[PDB]
Amino acid sequence: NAPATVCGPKLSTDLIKNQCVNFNFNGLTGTGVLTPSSKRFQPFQQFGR
Amino acid sequence: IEDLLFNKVTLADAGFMKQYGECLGDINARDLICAQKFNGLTVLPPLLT
Repeated sequence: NAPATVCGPKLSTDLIKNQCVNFNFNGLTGTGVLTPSSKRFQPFQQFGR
Repeated sequence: IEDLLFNKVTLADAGFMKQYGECLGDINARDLICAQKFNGLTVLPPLLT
């Protein structure tokens, strides 16, 4: 729901854009395509819906 | 007379084709059609033009 600073042991990888991949962002998993965004997130916001 | 009638009725989708790239290139706008397509809802063209 919000920014987190305590995380489990897991290795990160490089960002892959414009391709259908399995992603995991701070514990949230799914499938989709990543593209640059023009939205403006405030400092206390982590996800958009 | 047929010209006036067609202009008097507002239609949502002019055509029946919506390319994958176009929806991604228009993410900022909350297009209603792209939302339907990404959720498995489709509209089919009439046989008679």
